[PDB]
Amino acid sequence: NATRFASVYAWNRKRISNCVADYSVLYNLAPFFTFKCYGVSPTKLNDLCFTNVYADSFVIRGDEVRQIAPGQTGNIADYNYKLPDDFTGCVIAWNSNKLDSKVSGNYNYLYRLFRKSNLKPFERDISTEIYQAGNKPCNGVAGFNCYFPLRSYSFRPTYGVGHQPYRVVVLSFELLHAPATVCGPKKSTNLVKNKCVNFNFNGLKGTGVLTESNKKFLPFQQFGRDIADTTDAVRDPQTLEI
Amino acid sequence: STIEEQAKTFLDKFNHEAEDLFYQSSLASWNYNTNITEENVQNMNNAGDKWSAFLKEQSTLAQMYPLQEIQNLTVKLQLQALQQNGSSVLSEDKSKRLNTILNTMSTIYSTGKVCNPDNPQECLLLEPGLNEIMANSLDYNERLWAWESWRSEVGKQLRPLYEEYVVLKNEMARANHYEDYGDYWRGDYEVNGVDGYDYSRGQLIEDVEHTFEEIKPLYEHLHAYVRAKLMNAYPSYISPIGCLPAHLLGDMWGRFWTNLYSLTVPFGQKPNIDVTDAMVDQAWDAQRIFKEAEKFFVSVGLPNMTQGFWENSMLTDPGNVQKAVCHPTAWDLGKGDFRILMCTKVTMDDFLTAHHEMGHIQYDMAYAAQPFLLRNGANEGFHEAVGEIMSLSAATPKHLKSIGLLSPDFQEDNETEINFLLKQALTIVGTLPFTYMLEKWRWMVFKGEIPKDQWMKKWWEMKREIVGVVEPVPHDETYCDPASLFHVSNDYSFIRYYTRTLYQFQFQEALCQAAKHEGPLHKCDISNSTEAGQKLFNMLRLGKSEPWTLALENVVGAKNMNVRPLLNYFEPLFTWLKDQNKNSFVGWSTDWSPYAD
Repeated sequence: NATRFASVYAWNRKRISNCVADYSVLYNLAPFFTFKCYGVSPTKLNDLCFTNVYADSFVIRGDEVRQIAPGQTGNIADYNYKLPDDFTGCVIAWNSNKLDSKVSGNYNYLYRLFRKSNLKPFERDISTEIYQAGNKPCNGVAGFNCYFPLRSYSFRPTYGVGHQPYRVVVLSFELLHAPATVCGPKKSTNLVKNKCVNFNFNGLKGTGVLTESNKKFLPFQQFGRDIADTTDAVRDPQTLEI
Repeated sequence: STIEEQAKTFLDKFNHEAEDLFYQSSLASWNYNTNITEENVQNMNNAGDKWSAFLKEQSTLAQMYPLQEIQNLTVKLQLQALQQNGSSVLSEDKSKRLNTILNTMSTIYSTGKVCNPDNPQECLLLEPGLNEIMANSLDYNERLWAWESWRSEVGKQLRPLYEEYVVLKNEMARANHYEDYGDYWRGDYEVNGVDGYDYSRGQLIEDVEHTFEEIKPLYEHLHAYVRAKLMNAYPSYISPIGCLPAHLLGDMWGRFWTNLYSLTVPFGQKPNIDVTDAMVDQAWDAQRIFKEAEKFFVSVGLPNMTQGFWENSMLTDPGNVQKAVCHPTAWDLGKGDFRILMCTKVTMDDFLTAHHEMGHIQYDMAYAAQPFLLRNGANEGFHEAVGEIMSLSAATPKHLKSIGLLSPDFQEDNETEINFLLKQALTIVGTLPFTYMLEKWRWMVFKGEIPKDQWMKKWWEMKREIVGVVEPVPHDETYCDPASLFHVSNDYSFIRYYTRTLYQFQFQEALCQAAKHEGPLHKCDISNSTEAGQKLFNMLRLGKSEPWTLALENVVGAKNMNVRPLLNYFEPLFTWLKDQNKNSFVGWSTDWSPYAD
């Protein structure tokens, strides 16, 4: 929900690490235009989580959302950015006709359509290289069969479905050998007392009766044990009470 | 560094402001057609001159080393639409004079003022005025004024203005390694790089001649049917042996024969098929007429449209304070978007153009992720040939029953479809030899084999042996009959209307062979068939990445331009015009003249 963004070859690295993800206001409300992705479903992201999450901010056409796919070739998918075969993220697009556009042409952020070679996945290429396709060199200028790359946007909110400003935020997920740090939301239930019920806590699982405790405790603890090494205490994960 | 690895990187800093400098002249021309103010015309000029200089700034810096090192087929087919230098190969006094002669040629065509020389005290406006007085005036002296005087006050100074315009037009194309400007319209038809499917520019001269030989039995029976029905209207003006006069064809020149339908009715006891009387009872508005017409696009198998089409484009004229020009043009404004500006009324001709102008949207929708040089037609006439397949399928009485339009018990005999097919004969077949004799006139005055005195004498000698009309007065070498139209004065291509009627018929003859329709092809409707879109989806997405020779292989399978879909579409029209022409004269002759008294 930013007010600015970046180019598709000048991708910033929003390093989401050591966070708590809240998808009850973003995924469940869904104020975006389309909500469709592959690999991992968005309903599995609340019950499964990953090591490092990386994000970006780039606005493209509505015709280039078919190019954002794992294993895709074509116009954008080999020359501006590339999605790998192990892509476990999701791609969300939203029409930004009232925010990201500009009257009298949008002449500020640039994008490409071709390249010298096939780039690597998540490659930040900001080069202004001089091309030579034939047998005579170009000395820095374009020519017959000599071309040059670097041109900006054409956004305006008065037209149809093809090249409206669509803000695409690719939330790339990555599971490594390191333990997880950013995990999504999970629902809670009510708490009943003075009854033989089961326990499903943040770090406890068992069956017992919840009564009022009269002992002292440390707030950085999860549970406590008695003199016979049995679990006789539980801290609430929401409130500071045992 | 390797020669084989380097394919194509032109589309970075060319193909992103080829739209964007045209974008700033796109809405500025669109606001010129909706909000005609004093400052909404100035933004067309300074932004359109930046895009006009963009095609000449990169052309001067593309003059280094030649073409023959390329290997890929995708490189060469987009290279032909950029290496045309245009006007930038002439001098400073010759190239900029072409820009000034094109602005004075479109001004007097739109703002012309010509009226009666007998009583010039009341002098009227041309374009809403003279377009509608041709239909209702049943007089010989009244129709003589609207054809002769219009080329006598507007077209009198174009004859010393078109002679040096042709001479400068030869210099800009002979330096572009072509033989003439005559193959500049045939430069889009040039196919090279594929073995077995090579279509040169010299092959197109015999191909229009090959498809014109078999239309001469079909056109001369329509030439003898309008003439035989004008005996009770004009008893002593039109000869039964000779040709028809050219000042009574219904329009300003005689391209369309649409106003000659009400006078040549075959049977007056049965009513015509009409949506206009049944529209005002159910109270339709502007939201209905595009939504059920877009239901025709879903049922073949093309996907839906989002909210950007309904809140941006309007269908109602924005008040009576501000003037809005509403000519039917589907706005192809760059890399796959369409805003529709149409002054819609309760009119059957407005209803068929709702399917026509949305048929140019569905061609550019499929290659919306393709480059802009491939975002075009397969030729110039390929864009409007795939647009009117939705209008001829919506004029079918089997389609009107499934929606809820006309009466559910309507009689359909053999004498019902003949009045519909002769309405299509003056829309499709009636403009077909008229497209031939003007494009052959364009291909005979550009090469320069003829002198200046045979410039206009060759024009009226072709019309008495190709289309079968004769002028009532003779013209000298100071007037111009073909140069008073919309396409020739604003420098547009006229080859695109001969291939409009040919590529449309090739697609509709095979579309319900997939949908399994038994009967004639004027009862063919392409709706309620999900497998009918899959034959089109490999054709709607090929644009100019594949040429027009390989584009016809997946529907009809003919690599050449043939006339055989045009014959069995009109199979009651070939049989029922034969028995009524037993005693009249078949064809025309070159001896009758109205001024040879």
